[PDB]
Amino acid sequence: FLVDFYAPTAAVESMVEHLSRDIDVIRGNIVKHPLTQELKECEGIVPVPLAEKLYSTKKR
Amino acid sequence: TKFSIYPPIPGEESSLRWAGKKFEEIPIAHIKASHNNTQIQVVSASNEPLAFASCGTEGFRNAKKGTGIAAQTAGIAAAARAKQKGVIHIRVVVKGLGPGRLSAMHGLIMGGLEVISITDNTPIPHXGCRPRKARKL
Amino acid sequence: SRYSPEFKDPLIDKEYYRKPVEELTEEEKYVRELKKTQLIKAAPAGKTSSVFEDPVISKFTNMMMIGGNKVLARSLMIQTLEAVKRKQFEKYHAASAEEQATIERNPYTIFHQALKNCEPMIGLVPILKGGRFYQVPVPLPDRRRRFLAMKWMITECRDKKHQRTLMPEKLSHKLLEAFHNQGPVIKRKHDLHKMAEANRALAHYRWW
Amino acid sequence: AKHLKFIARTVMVQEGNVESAYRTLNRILTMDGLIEDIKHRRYYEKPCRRRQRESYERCRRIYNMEMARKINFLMRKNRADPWQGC
Amino acid sequence: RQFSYLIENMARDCGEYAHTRYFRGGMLTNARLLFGPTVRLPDLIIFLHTLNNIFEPHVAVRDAAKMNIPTVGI
Amino acid sequence: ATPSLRGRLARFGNPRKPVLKPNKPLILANRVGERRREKGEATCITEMSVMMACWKQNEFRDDACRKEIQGFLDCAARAQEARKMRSIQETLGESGSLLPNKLNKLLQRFPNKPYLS
RNA sequence: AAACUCCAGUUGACACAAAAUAGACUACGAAAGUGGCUUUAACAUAUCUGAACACACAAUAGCUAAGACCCAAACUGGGAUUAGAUACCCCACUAUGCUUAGCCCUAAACCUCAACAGUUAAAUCAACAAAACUGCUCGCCAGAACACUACGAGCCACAGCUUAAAACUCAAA
Ligand SMILES: [K+]
Ligand SMILES: [Mg+2]
Ligand SMILES: [Mg+2]
Ligand SMILES: [Mg+2]
Ligand SMILES: [Mg+2]
Ligand SMILES: [Mg+2]
Ligand SMILES: [Mg+2]
Ligand SMILES: [Mg+2]
Ligand SMILES: [Mg+2]
Ligand SMILES: [Mg+2]
Ligand SMILES: [Mg+2]
Ligand SMILES: [Mg+2]
Ligand SMILES: [Mg+2]
Ligand SMILES: [Mg+2]
Ligand SMILES: [Mg+2]
Ligand SMILES: [Mg+2]
Ligand SMILES: [Mg+2]
Ligand SMILES: [Mg+2]
Ligand SMILES: [Mg+2]
Ligand SMILES: [Mg+2]
Ligand SMILES: [Mg+2]
Ligand SMILES: [Mg+2]
Ligand SMILES: [Mg+2]
Ligand SMILES: [Mg+2]
Ligand SMILES: [Mg+2]
Ligand SMILES: [Mg+2]
Ligand SMILES: [Mg+2]
Ligand SMILES: [Mg+2]
Ligand SMILES: [Mg+2]
Ligand SMILES: [Mg+2]
Ligand SMILES: [Mg+2]
Ligand SMILES: [Mg+2]
Repeated sequence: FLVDFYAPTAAVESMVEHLSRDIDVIRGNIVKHPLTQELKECEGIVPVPLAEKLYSTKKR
Repeated sequence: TKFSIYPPIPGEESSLRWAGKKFEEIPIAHIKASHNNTQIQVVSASNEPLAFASCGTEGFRNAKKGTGIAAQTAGIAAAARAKQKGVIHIRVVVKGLGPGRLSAMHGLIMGGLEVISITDNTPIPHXGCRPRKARKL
Repeated sequence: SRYSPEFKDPLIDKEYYRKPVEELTEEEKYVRELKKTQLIKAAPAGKTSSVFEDPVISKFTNMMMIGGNKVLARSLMIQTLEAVKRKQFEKYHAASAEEQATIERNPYTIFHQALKNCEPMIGLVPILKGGRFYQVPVPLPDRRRRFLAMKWMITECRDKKHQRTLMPEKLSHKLLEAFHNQGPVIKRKHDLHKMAEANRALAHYRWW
Repeated sequence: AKHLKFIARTVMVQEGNVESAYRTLNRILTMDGLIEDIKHRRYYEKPCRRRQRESYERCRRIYNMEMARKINFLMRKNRADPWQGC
Repeated sequence: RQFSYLIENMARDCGEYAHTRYFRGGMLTNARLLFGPTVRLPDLIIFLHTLNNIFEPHVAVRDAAKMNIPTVGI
Repeated sequence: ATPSLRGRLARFGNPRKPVLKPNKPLILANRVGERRREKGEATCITEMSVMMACWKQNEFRDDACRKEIQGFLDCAARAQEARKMRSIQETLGESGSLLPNKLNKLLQRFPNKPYLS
């Protein structure tokens, strides 16, 4: 099951302690809602040129 | 049907049979190939010991144990004692990267047992106990 | 060697050159055509085209030779063959009709089989690893197996245990025991096999 | 210890050809890097030594992949001489 | 090497000289030793290709400058 | 795809700590490593083990172990012939990848130039 | 060899320890450091440089007090090697590595390559390394050894750290 809710920051810590004492909860994790974060638009993939001038042009 | 290298799922229904026994009921032959010794134990689906053999129990001691031929000798002996109790098909679960990793499996084949599945269960910690220090060889 | 590398070993085989041309294959015909343009070494005195020639016996005779004394070396060989045949003939006449069927009286068949029974199937090679020498079992080449059979037979005959016993008597006595899977030479093969089997866990040391 | 058994790193033997199945299992472990991980885990590799080994391998990979690319790039020139005698 | 045959024929037709082969060291700077004390060096060198077969400047380009021989190069 | 080399090495422009510390310059050479001979391994151990197993059961009598003896003897013949063929015919046959001797001739036709000409 | 045999193998239960793969990524932080997951707080400066009389930090090792016990492991003990082996190899185990609080203030703390703003043109440039330079400011350096030393001074440091000489000696380093 998924529970979506609006709570203050201090309410997150208290809820985690509550879920641990519940014997009917197999596992309970509180995370940020992924829809709140806005995915920045991606232009694409820019090719990476081969690194140059890494060594001197002296005749070894 | 095309052969699938992936083992059948115990929950699912599969048509593959080996002498009328499903994949989950096949006895298991666990192999522990250490750097110095090879221990082979054959157990059934209900975790009932059937046959056990090792290089130390088959006329090899000290450095002689850490050899492929010693593991092969143990594999033949392990098959012989398992074959007495009615074992025909085995599932191989090899643990370790020792010299007897494959030779011990050969002894089972030449001893009258059939290999249907191979599984590697080498313990790899995901970060775990800090191993011993490097040798100054 | 005074022979130039262009020289080729002569082939001493009467039936080889009497084979009809039709039976020859294309490659076999090419070999015959090629040899007409190749220099051929002179035939050694030891090898001949006689039907009585036995390569094993001549090889054994050479190994018995001391200081180039082939006349004495061959004399000991022929006396041994005569002694074996005479000993079998005495046993044949002293045996019943049923026993006479299984008695072998051919000296060559006894000699060839006796050497075969002494050939070791595996050998030992001392391998230097970890500052120590281990007798690692190895497979033996076909030439090495036959050479060991002859050398073992000769060494036992030359042993100091035998007192005032002529070589034809010692050699004939050991050949019969080898032909019957008995004697020290056969025991030598078993001892080599036992050591090789006992050190079978060291067979991984060899790198070939 | 808490996952389902006979699923991970399991190869089914086809028609009794155990040799092919074991090589397939060995190759899968090698490709995923399990084989190399186990060997380095036999004796502890200190963090200073691990970084030096990783840097060597990363530099080795760059040179190996660059040299391989040039060999494939120039492989088309491995033909016979088109101007023999000149 | 592709145009080596053409250049040699062109030089013969116009009564001039061509060197389309491997350039042995010292053909210009050490010419008095390779040929003789009275050899005459070229008064003009023309490069139809100024690069060798390893994509580097031809040795004669540097050598001709040393021997104050003008060069015309493509 | 080749891993990027931008910012990996410690340089004047690079503000961050180095990523790679190569003991040699990262410049393609004109030669490749020569082919490494395969490490020798013991052969016909299985056949030898089978042949020696019967000797223990039959008190080292060859008459009762003729079949197993021939099996090991045949294996040695195959191993010897294959080893000679692999060392001679396969090496000369140039099977698989191009030989380093021929590969180096191609590489020196297009040498790497880390300098300015 | 010693050790273990109250052991080993399969199965189940089962951390105050350590964080495969991703990572062929090259990000964050002043540096030291930082690579399992979640949440909270949070990542200085609208010109730059600037305190080795100042303040706040500083891997690892170590001290102090109370705990945690898997593994690894100074010292130590045993086994072996060796002319001897107070080492390299093997085994067992402690300090220690972890947590809390307070110390200690060192490193090849090195990317041995200062901060900011620029340039790729001339003479580019001893060598090697990781091309050569401009403007400005701060820190630092003036033969080797004595010397990461003596003395003085400061410090929760007391077998310590920081600052740091001299005489004699050499014509090299
Ligand atoms: K992890
Ligand atoms: Mg767990
Ligand atoms: Mg940064
Ligand atoms: Mg270096
Ligand atoms: Mg290589
Ligand atoms: Mg003991
Ligand atoms: Mg367990
Ligand atoms: Mg931790
Ligand atoms: Mg951590
Ligand atoms: Mg990694
Ligand atoms: Mg986190
Ligand atoms: Mg977080
Ligand atoms: Mg900031
Ligand atoms: Mg400031
Ligand atoms: Mg600290
Ligand atoms: Mg501490
Ligand atoms: Mg104290
Ligand atoms: Mg304490
Ligand atoms: Mg421990
Ligand atoms: Mg102690
Ligand atoms: Mg001691
Ligand atoms: Mg402890
Ligand atoms: Mg550091
Ligand atoms: Mg510094
Ligand atoms: Mg500054
Ligand atoms: Mg700048
Ligand atoms: Mg220069
Ligand atoms: Mg100090
Ligand atoms: Mg001091
Ligand atoms: Mg003073
Ligand atoms: Mg003082
Ligand atoms: Mg300081």
